Amino acid sequence: FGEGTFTSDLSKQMEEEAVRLFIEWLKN
Amino acid sequence: QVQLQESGGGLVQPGGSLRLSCAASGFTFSNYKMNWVRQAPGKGLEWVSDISQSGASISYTGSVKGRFTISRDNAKNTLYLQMNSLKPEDTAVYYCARCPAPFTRDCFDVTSTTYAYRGQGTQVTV
Amino acid sequence: ELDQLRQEAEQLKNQIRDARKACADATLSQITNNIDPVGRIQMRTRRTLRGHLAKIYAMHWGTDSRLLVSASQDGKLIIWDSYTTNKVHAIPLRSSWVMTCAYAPSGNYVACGGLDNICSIYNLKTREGNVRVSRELAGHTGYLSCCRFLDDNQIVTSSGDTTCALWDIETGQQTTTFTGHTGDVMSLSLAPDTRLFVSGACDASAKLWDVREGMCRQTFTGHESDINAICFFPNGNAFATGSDDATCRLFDLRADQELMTYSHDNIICGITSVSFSKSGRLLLAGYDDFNCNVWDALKADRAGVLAGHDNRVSCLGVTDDGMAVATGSWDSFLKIWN
Amino acid sequence: TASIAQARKLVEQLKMEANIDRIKVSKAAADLMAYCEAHAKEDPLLTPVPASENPFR
Amino acid sequence: TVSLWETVQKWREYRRQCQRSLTEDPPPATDLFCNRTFDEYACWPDGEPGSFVNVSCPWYLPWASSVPQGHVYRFCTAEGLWLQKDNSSLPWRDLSECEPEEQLLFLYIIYTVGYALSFSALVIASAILLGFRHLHCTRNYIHLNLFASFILRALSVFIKDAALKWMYSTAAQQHQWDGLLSYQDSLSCRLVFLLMQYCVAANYYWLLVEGVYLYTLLAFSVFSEQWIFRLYVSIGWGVPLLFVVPWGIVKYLYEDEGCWTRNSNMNYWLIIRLPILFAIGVNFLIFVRVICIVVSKLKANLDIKCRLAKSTLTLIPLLGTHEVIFAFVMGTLRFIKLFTELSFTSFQGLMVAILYCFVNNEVQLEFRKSWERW
Amino acid sequence: DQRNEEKAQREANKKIEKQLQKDKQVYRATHRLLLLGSGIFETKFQVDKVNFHMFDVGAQRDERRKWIQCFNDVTAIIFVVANRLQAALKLFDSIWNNKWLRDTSVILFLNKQDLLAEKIEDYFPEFARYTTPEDATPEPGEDPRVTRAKYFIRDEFLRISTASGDGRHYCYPHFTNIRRVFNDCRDIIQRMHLRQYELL
Repeated sequence: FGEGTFTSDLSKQMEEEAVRLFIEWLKN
Repeated sequence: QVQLQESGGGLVQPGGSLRLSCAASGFTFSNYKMNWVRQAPGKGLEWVSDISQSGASISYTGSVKGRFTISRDNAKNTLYLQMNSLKPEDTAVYYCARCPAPFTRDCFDVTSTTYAYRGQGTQVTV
Repeated sequence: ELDQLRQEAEQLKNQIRDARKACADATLSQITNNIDPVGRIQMRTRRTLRGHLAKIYAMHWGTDSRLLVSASQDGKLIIWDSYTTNKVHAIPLRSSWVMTCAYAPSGNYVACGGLDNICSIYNLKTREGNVRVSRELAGHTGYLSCCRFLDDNQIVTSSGDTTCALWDIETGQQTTTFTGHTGDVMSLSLAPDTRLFVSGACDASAKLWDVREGMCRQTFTGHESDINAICFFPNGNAFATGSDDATCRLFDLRADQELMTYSHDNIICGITSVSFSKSGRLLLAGYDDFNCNVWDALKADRAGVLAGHDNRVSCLGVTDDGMAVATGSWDSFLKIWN
Repeated sequence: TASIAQARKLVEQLKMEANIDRIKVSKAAADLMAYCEAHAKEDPLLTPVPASENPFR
Repeated sequence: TVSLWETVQKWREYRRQCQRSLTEDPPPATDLFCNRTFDEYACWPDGEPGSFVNVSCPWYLPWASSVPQGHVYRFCTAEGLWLQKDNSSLPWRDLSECEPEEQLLFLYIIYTVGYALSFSALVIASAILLGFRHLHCTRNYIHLNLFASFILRALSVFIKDAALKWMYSTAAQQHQWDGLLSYQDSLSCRLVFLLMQYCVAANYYWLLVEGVYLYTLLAFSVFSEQWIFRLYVSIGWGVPLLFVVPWGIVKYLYEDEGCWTRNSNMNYWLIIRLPILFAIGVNFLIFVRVICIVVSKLKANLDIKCRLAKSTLTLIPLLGTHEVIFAFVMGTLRFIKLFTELSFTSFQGLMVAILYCFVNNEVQLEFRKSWERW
Repeated sequence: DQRNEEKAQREANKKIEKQLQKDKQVYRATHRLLLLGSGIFETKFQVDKVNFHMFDVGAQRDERRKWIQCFNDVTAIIFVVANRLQAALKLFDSIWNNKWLRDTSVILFLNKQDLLAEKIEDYFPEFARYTTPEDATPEPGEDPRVTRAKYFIRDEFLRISTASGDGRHYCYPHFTNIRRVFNDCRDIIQRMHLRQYELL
């Protein structure tokens, strides 16, 4: 409705990619 | 000043034709709706017909509709009322009345109290 | 003898018309032709008085040129301080249908009247510390259109019964009745000497009355519709009328005829109010177009426009010092221009 | 008979206002022109006053 | 759905157990052992000479469920050193074993452009209603606060979303993870995710106040306009604060681990969701009753299609009733559904400023007046 | 000093403003009505706790073109109708088509239906091709002899009302009663509120 879900969905899809860089750098 | 003088009228047999003319002066004729009103003996002033500033919106009272014809010469500053098939109930003094204001679709001009923009009237006996 | 009397009445009107035509050698526009134009006049709304609830029919300036009274149809009579926009008095009326208001030229009383056929006098300066109905003047059989104080004890009122009356406020009786109009007298204006006054009515005619004797001096017929407004020239030898035929006209008392017509093709609305400037060079007129036009009195040119009201301009006045113009309107606001 | 009484009132008014003395329009108009020229300076609306002496400033 | 806060924390202990374990002496090798290597990613003990032993996926690693039993091959040289197979880098190993986007990139455009044009077209509309004193009415004051509520909702979207992007994406690229985590536990999370919540809630209650005022006008009853622009502002701005703040207290006393965007307990989201549903349920009833009046007035002036089409259309932006309409009038998660339930809300601020301003007969005519004076 | 007395001038204004707010409440909560058939009579009645203030002109001349402009911000004009009928037809034409009365609604009471039943065809020689409009409901138990005349008179007034779309005014014909004015003023105000929101 207010798309708080988009507010979370924007957070979520970002958070995973946020985690992506941390692990990928952590590999190197 | 605003002057309205009616001509025509008189005694006519039941039936026949009688044409009224209203000579107007003291104002721009083409800017006003013009009316015809009468006062039968023992009765108050009764509205008869009107014609707009151009001559398009013509109205009559029912009792004379189909018999009388109203027409204005805006160039000649004159009003007409062609009366056909005069009934004995048509005996009255016929007044040429001008609506109070120009460029207006509104008129208050049948008042028994002196209406300034009304004429003297002409007797019509049938 | 109706025919003979009408025949005589139409030989005197032509005699008067021929007499007026004899004295018309050169028009007013031909004489002021070689005069410097007034130029464009810019007046701005200096004050806006926002107290009234309903549409405003009348206002009247104080002689001090600072206080003014206004009448609105919500049943209120508000006295303003034009300098500070502060309300000095708020007078509730018995009848809400008020069409005129006057301010005594001493600051002591205000008058108002309307569809109740009564002119009510209100005492402002009393030790009781409140405004009460000093007098109720009854005797008109038609609504009160205008009223103007001559002094604290005399007031002249025009009515919708085609008559004007002079009252004695102490006794509450008509000292004199001025008859001769055939339509509703819509306005009146007092001469600077308060010995004469002109009134315009709903018969396209204006009449000059003698206050003391109670008789008509002159009749002025140049308009084509009902005269809504009238005002003397500051000199007192002339006056201007506004009518429903969308024209303002200037008449001369001594010449007994018309001098100038103030009209334009773009105005097809009636004039509700007229007033002169202090020198008489500008004629300010309110219109049904919601705007007030400023006219060069000697040139008939539109010097300027007061264009700040959202509804019909009903009243209009210039201070005695000529410093400001106040206009009222049906949008319930009073605006001061300078 | 009611119209007769009004007609007498109208005709008597017309007679008495037809005998007044009328000046020339040229003379009448020159006096209004002269009045405005003698009072031109004392007209805050014709000649705007300085904002120092304007109460509505 | 793993949060970067918990996985970063889960990492640092893993380093702490391993290094202390690496500190303790393991079983000795044959006088040469591959030195206990505590890499940023992997911690492993000493290796005996000539040992090619695969090492399992780390436990701190997020996708442990996906690969519960998987290993990364490692070689230990006989010299007690790492394998030097890689030329570019001294340590070499293979760890692949242990190892949409464009949907957002279009949506975000329309989500943020609408708020860019809703904000743009409402500051202009809000200036006209205040600029022209002839438009000062109790009805335009409800829109004046309604526009301010749409402006504050668009602003809180920019503040929150640009923050998240700068805090996470900008830091990610520049490795500012330590500073990034400082924001997560900071009070700036709480006060920015609570301002957004209030600005959203105060928007749905100014669409209610807009609806309740319109219903009060039609079915009219005693009302002091002085004392009913005090129960409209106290409900437009005061009531949303009356449940957003108690939601903020439970979100801080309890379940304040990761910023505030968890929704771990569904019963604690009802504090800010049920009152919002009340503001959407009621405006639907007012939308039904008002339309039941507009059709009533049009069944006395007697196509009812055209006249009632323009009323029903131009009433949804005012009351925000598309929330119920989209729910039932129209697989559930799809481009068409999200693209509708976002675009219309993002541009709702624009349309409200286009229907109840910029076309209003009072508002337009005022411009025509003012231009004529100009 | 000026400052000391300017405090009193600001205090006096403040007392007025507090009263002008109480006066504004009662003004907006009151429905004014011009009953058109002392110089004016006022009738006070209330329906469902709604105050109605009805004004009937008294000692006024029959020339209404000036004092009728005072009744443009009135809620409705109650027009009562009893060639008397054509005279009322021309007067309703004037009110409907007036520059200032083109936003004023007209509640129209076609009175004297009891005497109309007792007894028109001469004043209107078009009341011979007119038949009772079945779209409207007659009163049961009454022959169509008088309902044909009742609806003909109504259609003459509705011919005028429907011809002008110039203003925001509505005509409400009736047959003669206090509730009818209340119901019609309810519809007038709703139609005015629905027009501020562009719903009508």
